[PDB]
Amino acid sequence: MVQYIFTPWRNRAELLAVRAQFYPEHTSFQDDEHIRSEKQKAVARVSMWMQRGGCPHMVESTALLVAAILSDEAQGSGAAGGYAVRAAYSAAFSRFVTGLLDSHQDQSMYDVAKAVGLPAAFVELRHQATHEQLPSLTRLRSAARRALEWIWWYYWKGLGPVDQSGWVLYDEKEWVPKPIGIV
Amino acid sequence: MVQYIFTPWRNRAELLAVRAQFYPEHTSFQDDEHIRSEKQKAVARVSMWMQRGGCPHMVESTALLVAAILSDEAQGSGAAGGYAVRAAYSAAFSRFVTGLLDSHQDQSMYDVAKAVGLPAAFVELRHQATHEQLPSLTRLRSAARRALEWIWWYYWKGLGPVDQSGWVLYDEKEWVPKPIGIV
Amino acid sequence: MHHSSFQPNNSNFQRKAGGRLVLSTPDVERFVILGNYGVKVHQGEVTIAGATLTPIDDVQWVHAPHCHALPVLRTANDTVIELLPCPTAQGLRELARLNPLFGRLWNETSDTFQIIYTSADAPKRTSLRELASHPAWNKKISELLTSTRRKPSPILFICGPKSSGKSTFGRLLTNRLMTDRAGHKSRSWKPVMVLDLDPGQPEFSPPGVVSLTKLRRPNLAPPFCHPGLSFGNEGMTTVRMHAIASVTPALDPAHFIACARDLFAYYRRSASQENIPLVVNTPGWIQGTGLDLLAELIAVLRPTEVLYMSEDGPEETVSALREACASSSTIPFTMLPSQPSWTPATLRSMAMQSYFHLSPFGPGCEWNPTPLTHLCPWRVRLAGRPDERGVLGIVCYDHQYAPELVSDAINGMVMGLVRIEKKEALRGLAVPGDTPLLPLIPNPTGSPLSPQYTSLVGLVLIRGVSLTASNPELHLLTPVPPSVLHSFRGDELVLVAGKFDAPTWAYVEGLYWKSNSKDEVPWVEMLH
Amino acid sequence: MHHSSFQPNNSNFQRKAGGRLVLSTPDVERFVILGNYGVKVHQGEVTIAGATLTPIDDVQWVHAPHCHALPVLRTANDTVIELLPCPTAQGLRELARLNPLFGRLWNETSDTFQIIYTSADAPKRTSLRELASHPAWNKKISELLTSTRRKPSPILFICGPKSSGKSTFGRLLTNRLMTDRAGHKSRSWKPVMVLDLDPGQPEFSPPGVVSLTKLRRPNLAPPFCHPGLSFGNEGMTTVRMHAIASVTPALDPAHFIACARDLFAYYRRSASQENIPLVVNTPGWIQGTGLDLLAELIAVLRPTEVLYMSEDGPEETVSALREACASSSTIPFTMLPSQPSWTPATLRSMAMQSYFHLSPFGPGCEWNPTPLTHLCPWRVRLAGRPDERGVLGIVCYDHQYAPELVSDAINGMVMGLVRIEKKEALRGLAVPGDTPLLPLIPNPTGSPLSPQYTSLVGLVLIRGVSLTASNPELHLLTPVPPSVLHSFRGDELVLVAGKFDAPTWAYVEGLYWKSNSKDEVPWVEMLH
Repeated sequence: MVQYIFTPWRNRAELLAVRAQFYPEHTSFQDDEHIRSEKQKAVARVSMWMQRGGCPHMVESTALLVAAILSDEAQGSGAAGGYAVRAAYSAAFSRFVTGLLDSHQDQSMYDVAKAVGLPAAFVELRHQATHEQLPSLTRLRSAARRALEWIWWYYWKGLGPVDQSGWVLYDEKEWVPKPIGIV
Repeated sequence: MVQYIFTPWRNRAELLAVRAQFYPEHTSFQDDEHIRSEKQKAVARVSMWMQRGGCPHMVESTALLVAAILSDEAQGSGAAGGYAVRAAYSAAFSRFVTGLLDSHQDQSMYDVAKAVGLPAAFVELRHQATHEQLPSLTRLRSAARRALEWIWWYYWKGLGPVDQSGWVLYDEKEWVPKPIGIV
Repeated sequence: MHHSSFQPNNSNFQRKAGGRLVLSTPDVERFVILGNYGVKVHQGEVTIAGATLTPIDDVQWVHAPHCHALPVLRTANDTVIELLPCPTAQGLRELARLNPLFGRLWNETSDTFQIIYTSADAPKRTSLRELASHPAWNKKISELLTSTRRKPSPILFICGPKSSGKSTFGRLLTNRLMTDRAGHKSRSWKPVMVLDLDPGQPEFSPPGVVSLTKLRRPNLAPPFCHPGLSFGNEGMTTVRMHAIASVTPALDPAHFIACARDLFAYYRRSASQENIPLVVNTPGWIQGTGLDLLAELIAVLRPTEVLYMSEDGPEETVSALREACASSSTIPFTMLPSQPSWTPATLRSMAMQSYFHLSPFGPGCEWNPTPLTHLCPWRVRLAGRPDERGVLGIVCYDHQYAPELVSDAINGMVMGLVRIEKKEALRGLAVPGDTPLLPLIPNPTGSPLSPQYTSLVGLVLIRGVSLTASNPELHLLTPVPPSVLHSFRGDELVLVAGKFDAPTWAYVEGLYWKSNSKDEVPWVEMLH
Repeated sequence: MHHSSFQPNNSNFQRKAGGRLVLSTPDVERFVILGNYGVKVHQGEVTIAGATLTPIDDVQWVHAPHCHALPVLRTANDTVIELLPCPTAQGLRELARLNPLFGRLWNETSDTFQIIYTSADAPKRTSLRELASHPAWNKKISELLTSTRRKPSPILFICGPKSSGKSTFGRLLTNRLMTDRAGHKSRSWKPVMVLDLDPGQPEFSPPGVVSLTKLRRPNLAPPFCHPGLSFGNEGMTTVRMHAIASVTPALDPAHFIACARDLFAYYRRSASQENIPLVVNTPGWIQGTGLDLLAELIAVLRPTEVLYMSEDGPEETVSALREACASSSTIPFTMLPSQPSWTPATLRSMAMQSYFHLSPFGPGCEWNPTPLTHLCPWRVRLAGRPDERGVLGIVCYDHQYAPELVSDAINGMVMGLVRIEKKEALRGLAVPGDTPLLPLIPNPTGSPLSPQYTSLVGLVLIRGVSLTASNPELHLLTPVPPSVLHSFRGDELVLVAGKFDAPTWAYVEGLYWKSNSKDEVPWVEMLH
């Protein structure tokens, strides 16, 4: 029975829920704040999974992108004073692109990209980011947004439809066997 | 006269000043706020230079690191909710390390590093950041701090000691020749 | 009077008369002249780097700068040629006093033009190259020309990897098309239009600008000798230009294509009447993004013939080109050889500097040897309203800026003077009004002002912002003649500040002058 | 009764008597036995993978798992050997019912141990390897031993790249030192201490833990057959262990070295009295960080002899080692050959699973075949004070957590039960008190609790957090015997949650059992 794939999400409903928070638009002033809050919680949750171990690459990438976007749209004396936002964005793009290219490989960067179907802009943007000069905020912003929609088509949309009394030995007269995790 | 090196800082005093703001400690509640403000201005200024063109690699790196640190120490509803800070840090380390290694090269990564004198930790950290999993916040924080002191010894400390009337043709009877830039 | 050597060829009667040389040749002979001279066939037939001159031909000025490939001259049986000395060239020579890179570019002799022999003349610092051309290139051109005569007015799309030689091919093709005259009363010369979409190393404009040029005479000169054709009999005029404000179309492809569209539009309107062919040369990418741009351009222009100058290029590019080309119903695609120092950086820089020193008025155009620092500047007011101010404001491209920094950032760089035609341009931007601070126009998005309502009126260099608390003003110096600048009110006039590659040469220029002819020059650090 | 084959060797009288085999050999012969058996030389002399047994020798149990290299047995002229069947082995066999990876590890025959011949026995799924040893290895060992006899008690430092074979060398050296007995009334066996600083593939402890072990009998078994020596005649006891909570020392080098220091300290104190040599094997790095660690360790331990098992290793490592080694006044440095399936990942995992099923008490140790899910758990209270609670709290390593998430994060992972000896440990941390929420101990810095005041009392697996609003509690199941757990109040007892590599095997175990013997198992997604 090699048909056993381990995940870090207790069951399925939880994964779907996370999806809902990450993309309110497709799934469905005060209302805007509410949405912002949910996004933050989703990000944190993904962090936990990553530590737990064994998490799909794409999920990690999406978490990173949204995290950056949230930081960019923060009005107050906490807005990452213009030179940090561009860094968060560059980090996310590097991780994301590197993952796809590295995984699907037996060629040159551009050919692998074309094969997978990933627009060339991203590969170029990553290269620029690492080697010579962080890119302009505007470009990064638009790039991130597109990337998110792309990931949607490639991964998310397929995960389903769219609708000393300290220690006491438990009494061996009331215990029942039950799956590790439940109580 | 090939002894002409172009810079993006109008003169020298300006560069030194920037240095002062970037490292208040070596150069010399309200006072803490003041320091924070100065740092921010220094970061922005470096941004401008980078666009202007032709700026020492090290300066850029230092700007990036400080930018990240500032974002991490921001109390309010603008603190980059834990998954962004680690991104800014990773971006800065990647750019910095890549610059040093790429420049001083005719070997393997570790040998070049040892030659330049750069601790091995950084090279490893960068590799981890790009390829497989963003590093833990704690590690990044300590790493950044050390990096800054290192850059100090390597570069900064050497830049000096430590102590239709719209358009009217200007009258050709009062103009004097003077260096491009002054007025 | 019986001259002989190896490299160029023989010759004959070389009569020196009041500065000019009347040389007769009783047989096929090829000469290589290095200098600033003028040709005027007296009896017979001569071919010059792509054109054909016969008795009914006015004088043709030819600049042969030692940098590129010296224009080869070939004479056909029994001819008399009179070589005249170029006058306006004298001005340009002195430009050496303001940049060493302009010193070793011509003849180090006494006169203005010298015939080269094996290696006696043409002194050391060698690589006295020679403009050649594979028999294939010539054969292909021949075919194109003959096809054109029995058809309408074709659009030719030349492209390929950098250094492949697209430039030379373009020069040849253009001259041939224009000058041919082959079978009907010489048909003297059909006007020829050139479209340059290469911000890298442009032709008929300074770096950073795209443009549509109209020629009447055989283009015989490199790009740093007429980068600023007059704006407005009328040998080489300019119809429209657009500011891209970079040295690589890889900072806003959408805008770039939009530009290509508008330019083509005008060509369509004008061409419709009088048969005028078009020669377009594209940038120099062959992979990733660029490849996509090329595909798109081919789709929009619908070129009649596509010429790829590599014959060994990567398989990816060729395949993509063939596909895209095949799609627009059917497009002849061909390949040719290529024949792949001065790196593009320095060349570009020379172009820009030459442009700024262009005098305010096949002969060509005059140059002014006075250093930029001495020239008096244009005082633009910075406190008023949209009708008594001057510059409507400053727009930024691809990057924003905090207010404080802008004063320092703008200072010293190069900007474009874009003229707003229809008010459907600044639609979506807060245009400051009544109002001391630099009236900066916030532009969140970042996209440059659309190309359908804005045109570029020559570049401007800024040499001094002085906001001293009651008379806000900018000191800037331009090459544009007074007439046009005065004929613009103030509302429709905005400055664009992009990359453009900081004009570093300008600062040093003052110093070089002072020392050659025989201290806190901002931005320049003297090592001592 | 006259057996013959190719691979092992000949034999002789094989009398089957009530489960045991008395085999006599009148000449040098080597056997390869695959199974769980027991040796007891009756007359003569035998050598077993590094030890020497003579008439005055108690029974020695030897587990020969088909995974590694089957322990070779060599008999010297005129000997009688009695092979006994291992009893406690029966329990371990059934572990196959809870993980296929434990099924193909022994003899697929009827009995408990079988002699192998050329290939008749030892069935398919081949690579029936054989424990060898280059003559060089043997020669070097011989030298070490003889030097030791005419000196004090040396510390040997073995290291080298992974897969090089450090493991085997260590096994040999240890057995030889202990069992030699060569020249004085057999001196029966001098105790031997082993220091394992390899969190990767440890020996004498589960993954993730560093430790100092004391042996009395020839270690004849792989690492997944005694990973949990008793804690407290007394064949193989454990003195001290430390939790590093990773599978690579590359997450806090400072801590790692500190650990090495404390462990050495104890060895110093004990050794001082009765001459007991020490054998230490280090991790498996040879570049960057690791290389630095090795240099440091060499400095702190001051090894008498350093043995590098590569003979072809990179120049960088050898050079660094020689330098550091040369520095501590003088240290003999040598190189040896190496002889470089089951990837370390699976092996490690098997170690861990075996540890958890270790029963709560020549023979070795017993194993319990009941699945973890069935075992009853330990109910720890989570609402009280530091004297009527149980677990003082939860500390996190190398990473923090927001409060809400922790409940989900901890659940399902493995943690360590660290016992605080001196209150000079939690000095700088807000220890929650009176108080429903999981009493988490905020630890900004991140550095693990110092190694000078805290010791590890065996790992714990968590199978259920139920904070249902009035009786906060944790259901956890451990292998530690009741006695010790009860002999700890509550204040001095903290749980550490690091990496440890999520015990994925545990979940599936329940299912495999149910199906083999013949639905929303969290974390497990069944594809259908």
